[PDB]
Formats: sequence, structure tokens, C-alpha cells
Amino acid sequence: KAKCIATLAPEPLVEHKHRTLILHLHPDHPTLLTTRSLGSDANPTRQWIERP
Amino acid sequence: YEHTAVMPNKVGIPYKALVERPGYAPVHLQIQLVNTRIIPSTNLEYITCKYKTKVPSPVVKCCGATQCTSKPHPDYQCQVFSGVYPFMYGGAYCFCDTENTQMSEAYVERSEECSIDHAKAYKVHTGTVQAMVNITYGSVSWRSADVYVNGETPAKIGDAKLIIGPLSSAWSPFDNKVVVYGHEVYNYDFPEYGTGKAGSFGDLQSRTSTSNDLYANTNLKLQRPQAGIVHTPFTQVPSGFERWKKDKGAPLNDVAPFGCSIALEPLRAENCAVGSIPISIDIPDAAFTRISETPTVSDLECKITECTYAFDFGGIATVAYKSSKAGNCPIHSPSGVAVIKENDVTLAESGSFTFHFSTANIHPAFKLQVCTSAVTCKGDCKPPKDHIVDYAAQHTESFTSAISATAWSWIKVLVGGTSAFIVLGLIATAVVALVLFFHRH
Ligand SMILES: *[C@@H]1O[C@H](CO)[C@@H](O)[C@H](O)[C@H]1NC(C)=O
Repeated sequence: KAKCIATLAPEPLVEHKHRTLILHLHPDHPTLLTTRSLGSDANPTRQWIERP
Repeated sequence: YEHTAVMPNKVGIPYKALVERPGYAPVHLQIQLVNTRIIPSTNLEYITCKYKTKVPSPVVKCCGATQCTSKPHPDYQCQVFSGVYPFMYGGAYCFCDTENTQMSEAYVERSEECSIDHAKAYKVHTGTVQAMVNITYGSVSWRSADVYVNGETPAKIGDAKLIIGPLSSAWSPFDNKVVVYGHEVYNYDFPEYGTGKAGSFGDLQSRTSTSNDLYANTNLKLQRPQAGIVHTPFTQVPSGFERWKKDKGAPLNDVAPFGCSIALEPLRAENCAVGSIPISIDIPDAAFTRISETPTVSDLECKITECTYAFDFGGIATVAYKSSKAGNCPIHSPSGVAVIKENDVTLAESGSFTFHFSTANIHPAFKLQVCTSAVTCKGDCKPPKDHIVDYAAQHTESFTSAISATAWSWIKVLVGGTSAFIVLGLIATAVVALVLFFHRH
């Protein structure tokens, strides 16, 4: 077991609307985005983002 | 003096209350959960990892033949290939052209990576629930300890005996069978030991990472050597552990409801905001000061000067008061309409004090307790303008929290109007019958 240096994607631009989170994602490499709500029904999201 | 209550199963948001003992000044109590840990009972079923195929030197019998013998090796294969005429660097190995025989052997063993790169298959059963509770009361500073959330085991925190009741919901994010890989936990229904299939997660199985008894199920088939070449070719199904790594999907770490965090030492789900927790704390007599030695207040008047029903402490109010034996005084709001930021205030013989609160109500109306006295605070609150925040709400919602006075007016007009119209019809119905009765008589 060893420590490896992994990339960090550019920080997202975050825009706020009523009950809506808007992320503008500009990755350098295929970057995984996941989300989940914190309620009793955590609707998960999983997608790899390769382009803006 | 025992105080019993129910607090929400929330981390970082304290439970605040006054412990009221007639004849003694109320002792302000604050119980905050540092973390909540759902620790199921787990039993390691087996360990799976990428396999390695061991291929011993083949037996090449020149001008003759050999026979395969079964051996106690995982997924052991043995086949005898007749009619071989292999060549080495020194030329033809055998003299006979077609009477030579090669015996190939192969078997499966754990790879070197299995010592660091393996998945653990666990069977999960209902276990225990623990939490770390941060408690302060009266003039006693914050104290903390690990407690058992079962409602039976008392915890002594700063001379107070704390019994934290069982969770109102026996919910757990773990299914009956889970797979732990690295820092990740998966709700994967793995095959039982000895029943793994080739190319799937459990093709290779071992009870422990150092066990000498290994189960392997791959379609390991010995192939005939290429003409004139001494080697042991074979075909085999690609490892199902490496296949699973690609098809793992989202881990339980990323999909658990209620915002649970998954830790591995021991395997547990942390900070799941599920239901509520009954509580009972016995505070010693040393914490209670007689009323005759503490300030009391009267002629209270509460003014709400600013209010936004934001998640933060957007409410501000001022309380005018008259008192006797001026001194420090605890502050509390018994209702759920507003959460008070302050715990106590300093009173003078006369004057006023301010406090901050968080409420979801458009028109908050709540009781504020001040040294056994009470005052009602009323006012209007504006909505926040920030759509998204990075902190949780301090207050609690209700059915009627969002109903404004204007909405209530329309509801009252609607319900009153329709009811009055029906009543008018019923009164008219009753009177006409009475009039007709008098016609007869
Ligand atoms: C209890 O709360 C106080 C608040 O100031 C904090 O300093 C302390 O670290 C908390 N205890 C734990 C165990 O987090």
C-alpha cells in the first residue's frame, strides 16, 4: 500500500436558484460526479463528465 | 432530579431544555450529539481477490506415455497430450516422432496482491447503536462520553446519569450481506462459500487472507501445446474480482439515505438522521440553587425587532423586565416555533435584554421562559433571499408554519362564507316548516 497523487478537477462554478443547485463543470479528465439527497429517499446520481 | 424528554436524532444541533424543580431556580440543560453510530453485528464469510494460475514444469516423456493423477489443489487441471515432438535450444527434445507424451498441469492460487487488494464478504445482523453525547448544564462546562443508545445502560457524564433511549426507528443502511473493499462498503448479495461461479465476484474464495484452504472456480482448461514447443497453454475466465471492480457501481458510502457516513473499524453507519431519541438525565442536587437566592422577574414585555425565517438565527427580540435580587437568569423557549440562541442573560433591578432565535414561521408566536416566568413574543418575519446555504436548519417546520395572516383570512372567509350560506338554507328550511305548521293550526 502506498500514497499516490491523484488529480483535482477545477472547482465548479455554482449558481443558485429556488430549490435548485446549478453546477458548471469544466473537467480536464473524465471526472466522476455523484449526488444524493439527505432525506429518507436519497435519490443518487452517478455520472462521468468528460467535457464541459 | 430526573428529567425525561425526546430529542431529535440530529448531529450538531443541540437539544435545549430547562430542568424545573419547584423551590429551586431552573437548571438549563443542553444535550448535543457529537456522532451517532449504528454498529451492526458482522460475520466474515470469506475473502475474494484476483487469482493467480500456477503452472508447474510439464512432464515430457519421450518414447512413452504418462497418466494424470488428481491432486488437492484449487481448480486443479491435468491433461496428457500425446504425439508431441518438442524442440529446445539444443534441437529436438525427443527421439520418437509420434510416441512422445507431454503432461500439463495447472491450478489456481491467491495472487500476491491478495494481501493488500481483496474484498471481504460479510453477513450483517442487527447489532448495537452508540453515540457520543456532549452535555452541559447549569454552570457546569461541557462534558462528553460514549453511550449505548438502548434506553437501559446509564452513562455518568459530569456527575449526571444519562440514559439515551432506543431510536424510534430501527433503520439500518446495511442489507443482510455486504462487501467491504478498501474504504467502500457495498450491499452486494455474494454467493455462499463454495458456490462461486467463474467470472463472477465469488469465483475465488478463502475464509481468511492467510487460510490454507482456498476455493477456486474458473474455466481453467489446458490447451494442446503448439507444435514443437515446450510450454503449458491454457484458457481461463477473466477474474470476477477484477470484473466486479469495474461493475461495482455506487458504494453504500455514496447512496445511503439520511446522510449516513460509512466507517469500517468497526463497520458502522454514522450520523444517520433517522427518527428521534428518548432521553433521561438525572441531575444531582448540587446543581439546583434555591429561588430565594436567585433573581425573579415580573411585568415582562417581549418585542420582536427583526426576523427572517432563514435557517440561521435570523430572529431578534427584546424583553423588558422588572426583577428582584438581580443576577444571571436562564432563557428557554418551550415550543418548537423558535430556537433560542442564548442560554442565560444578566438581569439588573430593571431594564431589558435581547435574544436571538431561529424560526420557520411567517408569524412566530412563542413562549419564552425567564426564571420561572413566561412572556409571549409575537411578530412577523420576512423570507430569506439566499436560495441555497451550506448549513442545516436550526428550526423545525410544521403544517401551519407557512400560513400567513392573509391566507388565514381567506380560509376563514371561505369556510365562514360557505358555512353561513348552508346555515342560511337550513334556517330558511326550519322557518318555512314552522310557518306551514301554523297554517294548519
Ligand atoms: C462539546 O462542546 C464544546 C463547545 O465549545 C466543544 O469545545 C467540545 O469539543 C465538545 N466536545 C466534543 C467531544 O466534541
